[PDB]
Amino acid sequence: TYTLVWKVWILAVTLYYAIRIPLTLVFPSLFSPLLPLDILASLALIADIPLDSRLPDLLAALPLDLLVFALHLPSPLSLLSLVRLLKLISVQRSATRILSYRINPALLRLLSLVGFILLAAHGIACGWMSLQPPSENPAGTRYLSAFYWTITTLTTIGYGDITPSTPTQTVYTIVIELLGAAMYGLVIGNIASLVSKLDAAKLLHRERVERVTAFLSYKRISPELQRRIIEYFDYLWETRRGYEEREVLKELPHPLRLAVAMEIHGDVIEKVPLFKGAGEEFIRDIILHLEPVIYGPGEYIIRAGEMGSDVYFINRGSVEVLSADEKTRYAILSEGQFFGEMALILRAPRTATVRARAFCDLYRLDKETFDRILSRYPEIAAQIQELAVRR
Amino acid sequence: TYTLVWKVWILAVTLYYAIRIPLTLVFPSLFSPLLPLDILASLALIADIPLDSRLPDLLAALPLDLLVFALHLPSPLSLLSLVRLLKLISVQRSATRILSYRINPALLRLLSLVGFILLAAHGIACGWMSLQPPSENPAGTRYLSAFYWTITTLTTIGYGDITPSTPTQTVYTIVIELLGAAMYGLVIGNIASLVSKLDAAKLLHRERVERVTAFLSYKRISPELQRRIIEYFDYLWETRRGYEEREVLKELPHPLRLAVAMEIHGDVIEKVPLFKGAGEEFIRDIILHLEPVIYGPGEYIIRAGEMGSDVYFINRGSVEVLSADEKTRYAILSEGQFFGEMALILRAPRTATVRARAFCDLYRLDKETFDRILSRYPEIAAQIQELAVRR
Amino acid sequence: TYTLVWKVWILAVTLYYAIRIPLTLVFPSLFSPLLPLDILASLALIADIPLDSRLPDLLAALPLDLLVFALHLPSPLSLLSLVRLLKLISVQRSATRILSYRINPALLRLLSLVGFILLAAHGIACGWMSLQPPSENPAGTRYLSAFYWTITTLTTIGYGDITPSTPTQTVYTIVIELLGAAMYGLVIGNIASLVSKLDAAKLLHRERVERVTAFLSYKRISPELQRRIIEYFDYLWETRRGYEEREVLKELPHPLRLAVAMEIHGDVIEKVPLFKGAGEEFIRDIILHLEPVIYGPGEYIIRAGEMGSDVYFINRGSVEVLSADEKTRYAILSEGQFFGEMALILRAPRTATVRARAFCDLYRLDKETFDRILSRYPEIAAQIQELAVRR
Amino acid sequence: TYTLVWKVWILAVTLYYAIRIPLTLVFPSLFSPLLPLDILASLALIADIPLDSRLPDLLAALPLDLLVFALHLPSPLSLLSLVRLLKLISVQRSATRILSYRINPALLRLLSLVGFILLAAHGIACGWMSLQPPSENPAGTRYLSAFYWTITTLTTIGYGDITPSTPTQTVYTIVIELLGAAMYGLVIGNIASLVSKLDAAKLLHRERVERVTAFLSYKRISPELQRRIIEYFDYLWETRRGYEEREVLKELPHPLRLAVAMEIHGDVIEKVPLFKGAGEEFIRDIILHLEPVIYGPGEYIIRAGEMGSDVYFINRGSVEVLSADEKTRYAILSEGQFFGEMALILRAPRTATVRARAFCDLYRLDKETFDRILSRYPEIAAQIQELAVRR
Ligand SMILES: Nc1ncnc2c1ncn2[C@@H]1O[C@@H]2COP(=O)(O)O[C@H]2[C@H]1O
Ligand SMILES: Nc1ncnc2c1ncn2[C@@H]1O[C@@H]2COP(=O)(O)O[C@H]2[C@H]1O
Ligand SMILES: Nc1ncnc2c1ncn2[C@@H]1O[C@@H]2COP(=O)(O)O[C@H]2[C@H]1O
Ligand SMILES: Nc1ncnc2c1ncn2[C@@H]1O[C@@H]2COP(=O)(O)O[C@H]2[C@H]1O
Repeated sequence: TYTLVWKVWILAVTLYYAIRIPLTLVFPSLFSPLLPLDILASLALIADIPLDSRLPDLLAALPLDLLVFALHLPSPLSLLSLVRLLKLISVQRSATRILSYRINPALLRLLSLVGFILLAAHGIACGWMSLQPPSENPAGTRYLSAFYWTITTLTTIGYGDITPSTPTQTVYTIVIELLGAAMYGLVIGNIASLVSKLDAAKLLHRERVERVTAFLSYKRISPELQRRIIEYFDYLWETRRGYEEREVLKELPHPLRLAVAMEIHGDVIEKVPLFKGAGEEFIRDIILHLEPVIYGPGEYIIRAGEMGSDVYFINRGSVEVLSADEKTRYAILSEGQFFGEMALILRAPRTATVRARAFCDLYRLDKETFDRILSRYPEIAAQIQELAVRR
Repeated sequence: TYTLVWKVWILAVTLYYAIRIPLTLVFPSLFSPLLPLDILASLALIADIPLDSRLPDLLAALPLDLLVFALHLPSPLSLLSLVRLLKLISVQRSATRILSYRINPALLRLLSLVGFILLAAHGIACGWMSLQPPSENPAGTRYLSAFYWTITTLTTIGYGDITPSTPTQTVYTIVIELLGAAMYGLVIGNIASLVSKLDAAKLLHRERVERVTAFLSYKRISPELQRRIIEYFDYLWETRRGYEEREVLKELPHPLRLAVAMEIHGDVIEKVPLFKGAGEEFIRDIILHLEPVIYGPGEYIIRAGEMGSDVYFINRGSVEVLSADEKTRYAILSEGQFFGEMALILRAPRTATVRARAFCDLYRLDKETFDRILSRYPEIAAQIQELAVRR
Repeated sequence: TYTLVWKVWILAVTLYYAIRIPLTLVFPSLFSPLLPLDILASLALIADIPLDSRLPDLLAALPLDLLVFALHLPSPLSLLSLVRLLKLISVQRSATRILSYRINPALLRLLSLVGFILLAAHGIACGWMSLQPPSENPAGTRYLSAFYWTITTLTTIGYGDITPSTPTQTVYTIVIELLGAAMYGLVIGNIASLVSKLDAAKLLHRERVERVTAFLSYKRISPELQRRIIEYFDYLWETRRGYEEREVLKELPHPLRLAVAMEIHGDVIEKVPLFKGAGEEFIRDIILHLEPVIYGPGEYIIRAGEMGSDVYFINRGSVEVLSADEKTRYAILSEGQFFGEMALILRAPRTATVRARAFCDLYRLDKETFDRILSRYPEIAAQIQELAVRR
Repeated sequence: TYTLVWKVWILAVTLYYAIRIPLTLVFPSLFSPLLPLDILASLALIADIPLDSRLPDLLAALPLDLLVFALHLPSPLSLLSLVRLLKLISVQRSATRILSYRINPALLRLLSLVGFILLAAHGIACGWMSLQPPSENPAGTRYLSAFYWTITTLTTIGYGDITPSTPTQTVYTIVIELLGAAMYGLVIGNIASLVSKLDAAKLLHRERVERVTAFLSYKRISPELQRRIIEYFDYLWETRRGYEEREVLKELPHPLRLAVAMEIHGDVIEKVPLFKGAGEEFIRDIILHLEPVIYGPGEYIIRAGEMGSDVYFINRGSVEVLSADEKTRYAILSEGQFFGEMALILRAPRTATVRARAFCDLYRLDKETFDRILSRYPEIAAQIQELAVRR
């Protein structure tokens, strides 16, 4: 909406204060020419406290740096201007909460970690500048040298060209080596873990298929069977992106699970002429008991002569029904067609054999659900009965 | 109690000896002015051995450093004063055991790791001081330089300004680089892992909701359904802090599980006028079979015309009961009210539809428990029967 | 087939361009003598775009470096020749997809990571060469010094002998320390994890046996029982390489599970004279319900006087059947033999005791499957009946 | 046995060759005075090839270094003496296989990793010595400087005092920084993981109790209930060391599971006068269905008036049986006693209430097992019947 433009501009003015307060604390020559662009961001902070633990909010909303820089206080009390950086925690939380609705959150956390370490490095460089003795050197060169030393120490590379001389600089260097190096290492570890977490679904698919292929290679499986299995896993990845629905649907509660199920399987519902145009109630019952199954090319979906429980609804593919000895081709079933009603409209062993002419996605309704649905709503069975006899 | 003041003072006097023994081993000018504040801590160690593997206890309780420093022994036997630092392991174990009753233990382990690495750095700096040639330099500056070198080596930064000169210093430096650097890296890794472990419950909530949202975004779920789901996960986090009770209650044994269950669900027990004032026995039976369920705003808790098993007790929220065609508003049920008895006092399909006027927390008693409770204790059913007919 | 020779030659010409473009960008003295061996690889790129997100493909297929090097453009536009390295991502994906059919993929990923970091180091060294002031030095020595500096910075070792002097070199060094060091650390972590993942099956066996042995050592198990258990785990590892079939077979769908099961247990099927030569249908039913079990030497497979459910088919080993008091040796059963039919052809308690004369692998058919198979196909029972009475 | 003295002496002579071959390759002044102690270890290698992939065995068994050092070959062919270090892999595998029978294996792997990195550091130092220009310096000082440089580079500390000068030394330094630093980091990571794995049982106990305590603290559990739960977890840790038997027993097969179960629960079997002296068969049936349960002090094991299924056998503790209103103390049951037979010898609701006077360990036989055992073997019931009536 327009809250996001406000939260982005709060982010912009707090990055402004993070970049500006240490620079002015180092060089007091500023705060004179940057004042016109200042003041307005302080009003922004003081006006963002109504426009929303809020303890950092009320502490950072205080116009404290204005008076500190105006009165030219010495360092013990000049270091108090940095109370305007406590807005960083609140703005980080707000950005994480708001911007996660559209973009991958792991990426957003990675960006937040990068920004935090960069800001900390800039602040440490500014702190290192002050402890240096006063020398007639350009400000740009001085800041470049300080930032170079800060990145060298924080990355645990330590070339050794810039080293502390005074005991004050030595204590500061010790503190930096103890804290900033460890924090940087921890943030790098979190960034590495977050990089790994970017594609957890693809990693789960890869680890499953890798375990299966390792077993198959150990068991001296024939190459004909190595294919038909690796290709099946590849098709699984392609079409379904390794998200097994059963596992992820379980987390949601039943009211929302229903909505998710109808939105997902609405494609199958609309196509099957038996499902579509039927009452909403039947479809609600059906939508949770439809089980996707994947059959490879030239694979036997149903054989002639098993007890026969399940009924299969074709979603995307084509199958063929053959005789008990695979000599009469009967009829070719296709997308939107369904087979398996005779076994249960009557009570006989499987009538014929069903083979897949190609890669096919089939929805399988279980025996228990079929018996319940044929009992509770007969209108549905009526369509089946004309279909069963004709068949 | 007062054991904690004793265990804290043992910690204080053992940190005193960890900080003091190397300093006196380096500078023998001490142990003359720090003796009055000494001696009493040695009595403390010798009096703590009755006041409690205890092998470090009995070895560190020995007044060994007194005689070593009094006789001015040379280094081969002067290094034996450090047997008073074996109390560190025992005091660390005791602190971990005792202070975990009130504070997060992960934080306590983090503090212990920080203290151990700091103490090791101080000791290594003191050891590095002795190997240096005798120079007319201030003790403070010498210790600062040694500590600076120790932190530089241990952090694998290696500026290079302070380097070994004698072969003895070279061997010491090699040993430090081999051991202290690796130990520091391992302790930093443990500290990082412990920082991550500080909020495992919030990480579990985040990983669950992230997986669900990734699935939903992949499946092209409509924004109307993206909300109602993200908000539900947010309410779940808010109210219940992502602790699913079923998972955590399982670990406890049944005797203690009962006490936990009554203390948790006592709020529901006291409110429901049917539950409260009833015999303790009924409530004990009920307290384990009450299943919390969360229904979103404007959601259908019960529909008119399913077989109807469960009975729902309202804990915090409001629901409405409507006609089969949602045209008569009947009665508005509220906090402390319960619905669903007619389906099972009689044996009919669901009488009416129940919708949620707002976000509601409902306790659901299963069909099996309801039948058992209505059989074993009839007094409870009596209240239901007047309620069922009136309804 | 011959696609692999093409994909390998695409890999060869893209490693050629990764190694060549920065070298020519540094030294413009090239591209004159390497032109004859060039041009043909550019035709290879332009001819590989029909011979197959493909956005890197179409961008890298453009003959952009030819015109850049021919017109002698200055650096702002000379840096555009590096658009021929976007083929690296596509060739990496293609190599990972194609070469995984024959070699362990973890090893292939390790090789890819090593190649990527080596190529990045070469590129960074070439970039560092350009920023140096023009000096009358040999090209080989200059490149060696630059590569030495690049490996020093990227490995976070930082000797300090080669350091930036100009502010341009300082900014480049800062960027390298920030990016390349972190990327190198992350790639090293991935390589370590991949090294660990090379033998996940052997790690799972080791962790299972380690947990069991820890429990046994805690419970003060006698050494006679420590052996018979560690040896059994060792035999398990030897023969079956710690791949429990039940766990890995579950992942595959039923059509492919059948093929895997027959190819695996075909050894048992062919040997048993009862199984072999029987109809394909019986064998299909049987092949999924045959449960491998491992019995140690001198171990009681069946005792005389339990109800008796299961029937065991000997696969590799020898067992002995003794009297109820272990005094008559009856008959010695061997490889390919089976026992346990009397208990269920009749309905009696176990007739005799079966002990293992040596380490034996037995296939156990469950009670439920045996009753079903004896009902559905009688021909099989006929062979059993002559066998049962004679026994 | 005596194989271990042989495998230890193979380890000793292969560490001898790992330490000696590079030293002689650097200084050719050796191999003259160390020859008497040599030769015998070469016979040891040539005699260990009968006394046992074995490819490293047959390659390292070849007396190759003798001829290389005797003929004074130049470096290209002098580097071939290092084929006697391929025995390291085979000896490492043999040590890991053999010494794991008595000591924690994680510790053994830690020692192996430490030895491997130390040996690699020594070898790299020896290699760095040769590339140096010939200088009139003591061998001890030269080796100390080389080892100092090797540890500095491998630990990524890089002081900078010892740096390559010739391009040959620069290439060697680059290779060392690329390989040895990464290998050292990976070995340090493995050592850290192994240190963590040393006490996995205590970590599992700690993580379980920590999760439970976090839940309890969140739910505002009263301090009376915080105790009785933390103390129960502490007693669990004390007595059973957090090894839940059910989880670890599952891994073992049934033949070995029986032996483990009888050796563990033999204490309970011998004590109960009903169990002990009974036939081995009954005890075999019982030994798997005895379920340990832990009841806290002053806790209600059985209440008067539930249906009553289970029978409890006291193992270590004391319980009291009271009236329905806790006014008559009846009899005090103790260690070795059992209660709960009346509920099932007759068919009545629980006769009286059983409370624990102290912390008690109870074995609980389930209802199904009790009915089966009372049917199959009546002799056992006979003892129960006199006991039931008297009670
Ligand atoms: N003549 C036919 N034409 C089209 N479909 C058929 C015919 N005979 C059988 N089928 C279908 O093929 C299925 C295979 O056997 P079922 O008993 O499962 O149910 C069968 C019917 O759905
Ligand atoms: N007239 C009514 N007034 C209040 N509550 C009712 C009334 N009729 C039905 N209910 C409740 O609404 C519930 C919905 O149908 P059930 O059969 O589950 O049980 C029902 C009763 O608990
Ligand atoms: N005389 C015999 N010769 C060979 N095998 C036998 C004989 N008697 C019993 N068996 C086998 O030993 C098995 C052990 O008892 P079961 O009842 O399980 O089934 C038995 C038969 O398979
Ligand atoms: N008079 C008694 N003396 C000793 N034990 C008893 C007596 N009465 C009951 N018990 C035991 O106390 C148990 C509690 O009730 P149960 O029906 O479980 O089985 C009971 C008997 O084992």
